[PDB]
Amino acid sequence: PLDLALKRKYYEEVRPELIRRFGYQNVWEVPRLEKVVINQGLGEAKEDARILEKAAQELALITGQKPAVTRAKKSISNFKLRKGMPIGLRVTLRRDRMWIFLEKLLNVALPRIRDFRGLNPNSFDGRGNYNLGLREQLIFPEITYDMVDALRGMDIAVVTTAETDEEARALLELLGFPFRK
RNA sequence: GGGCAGUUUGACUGGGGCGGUCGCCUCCUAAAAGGUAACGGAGGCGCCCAAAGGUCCCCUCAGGCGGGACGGAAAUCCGCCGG
Ligand SMILES: [Mg+2]
Ligand SMILES: [Mg+2]
Ligand SMILES: [Mg+2]
Ligand SMILES: [Mg+2]
Ligand SMILES: [Mg+2]
Ligand SMILES: [Mg+2]
Ligand SMILES: [Mg+2]
Ligand SMILES: [Mg+2]
Ligand SMILES: [Mg+2]
Ligand SMILES: [Mg+2]
Ligand SMILES: [Mg+2]
Ligand SMILES: [Mg+2]
Repeated sequence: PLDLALKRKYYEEVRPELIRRFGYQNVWEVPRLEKVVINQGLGEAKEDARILEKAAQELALITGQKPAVTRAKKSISNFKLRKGMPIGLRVTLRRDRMWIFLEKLLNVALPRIRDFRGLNPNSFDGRGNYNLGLREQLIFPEITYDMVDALRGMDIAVVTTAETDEEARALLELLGFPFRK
């Protein structure tokens, strides 16, 4: 389904707002979202491979995309890990399904958070990408109450043709991100 | 069944005994071919794998810095440098 608000938001709204703000010279040099990665630090489900399926299928309806995993390379002896075996969920979303995830983020995910305050502005990686943490993934639409067996956490990532955080800062505000000033 | 009989009871070894060692692999000693000794200096082997093998295809690390709900000295993830 190639169409949505954020599909056009970036275009008939953000496209020229940037050309004014920074003034490019070519249609491509303009900062674009193009890669949303979603991650999970599930060292917890080290034991239960069952709870592995839940964070995965939940991820399915929230990310609107099939989920994937990744076991470690040199695993922490101390915290119950050793070699190739463990677990760390990961699911890169691109094209349009990326958008349809984002629309749920700044218009549903954020507005109903336990005392959400604003996306920490320091979260820019010096270059043009963003990373931010969430505790409850039940703030997502499809997730019902009597269904979650535990508060599994995770953290999202969004890659941008941005070359500096200023340029990224502007490009996320313009698409619609509730920054903590 | 030492009453009795025949015998056995290793070598190296700055004397012999005691100690240590005894075959195989790696490095040094070794003097830029090879090979070289010492009771010279140091470490391993007496296995393991049906996937840890064949071939086809695909991808490429460790680490350093920056960023990320548990966790950051080191899980998993995005980025950039990284032969
Ligand atoms: Mg030119
Ligand atoms: Mg005789
Ligand atoms: Mg003798
Ligand atoms: Mg002697
Ligand atoms: Mg002896
Ligand atoms: Mg030599
Ligand atoms: Mg020689
Ligand atoms: Mg010869
Ligand atoms: Mg000779
Ligand atoms: Mg394997
Ligand atoms: Mg293997
Ligand atoms: Mg760090």
